[PDB]
Amino acid sequence: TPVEEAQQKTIEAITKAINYMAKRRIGALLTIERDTGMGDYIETGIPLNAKVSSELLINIFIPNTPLHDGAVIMKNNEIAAAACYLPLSESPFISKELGTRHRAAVGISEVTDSLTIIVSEETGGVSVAKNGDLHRELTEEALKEMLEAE
Amino acid sequence: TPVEEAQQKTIEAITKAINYMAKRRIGALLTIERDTGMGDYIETGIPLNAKVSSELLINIFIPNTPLHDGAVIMKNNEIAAAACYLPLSESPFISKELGTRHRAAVGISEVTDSLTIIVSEETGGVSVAKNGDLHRELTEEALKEMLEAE
Ligand SMILES: CCCS(=O)(=O)Nc1cc(N)c(F)cc1F
Ligand SMILES: CCCS(=O)(=O)Nc1cc(N)c(F)cc1F
Ligand SMILES: [Mg+2]
Repeated sequence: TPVEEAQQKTIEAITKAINYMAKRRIGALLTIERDTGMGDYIETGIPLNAKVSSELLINIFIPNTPLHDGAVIMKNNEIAAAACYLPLSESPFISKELGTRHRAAVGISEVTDSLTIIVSEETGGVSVAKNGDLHRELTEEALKEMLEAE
Repeated sequence: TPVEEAQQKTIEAITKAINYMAKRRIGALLTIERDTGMGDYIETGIPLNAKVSSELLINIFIPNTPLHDGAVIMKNNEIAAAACYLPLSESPFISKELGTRHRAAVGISEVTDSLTIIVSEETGGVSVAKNGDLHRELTEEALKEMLEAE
């Protein structure tokens, strides 16, 4: 269907961007809104309401640029805003070597049903936060499976 | 009116981005559609259909990124597409030392009523192409006035 074809295009764009940033160890934080509304967090960032593309996602997260610090939040198959604030988790069960990007992802996942993707600037490792847990060191296939499952 | 205020915000976003890129010698090519529709050229680029911000404009043109080569085409208060193709002018009134961004800007200005802004990556100079003419070495004040008059 058209809806299915658009979902797969968006998944492909995300995974291509994430792979590029993982290879270059570009830190990234990308939250996909689901049933719990995230308008309060969207409003803390720079409005985009942009079509998704791997190119735009990459350009957003380039280090030392206006938009790279904070979360991209996606909603209704668009990039709603960039450089958004997310609440930092206080969970004592996050790996102790991880920093604020991962704690922000876990934090939003504790109070929403969203799915957040994180790329580590230290290692290029890819992780996903959902339901208060962080799933670390994901392969490309594993991230794809999570996006399709979501 | 709201239209008038939106125009003012868009002009403020453009001038802030251009000023930042000029200071850093970040090459840029930004075409503002007016009454001649530019769909043919928009369709050659990556679709964004994004709300304008100085932050997004800057992020687009950062060197060695997916979106930085080619033109951004704006429609009113939106960035329609990035990395767009524009025709190259053969005009003999383009300074011989100038490269493809300036020739593309003059080229589109010969077949549309659009206004195109160019930042030189060699000098940081700011120029505008309109109606087949290139006006170089613009001050911040002159650029803002040209945009307001447009
Ligand atoms: C612009 C970065 C915001 S963030 O990525 O979501 N991290 C972050 C989030 C919060 N709430 C904070 F107090 C401090 C932070 F560094
Ligand atoms: C991606 C570059 C597109 S451009 O900025 O409009 N420059 C350009 C434009 C045309 N038409 C060309 F044949 C070669 C070019 F380099
Ligand atoms: Mg002069």
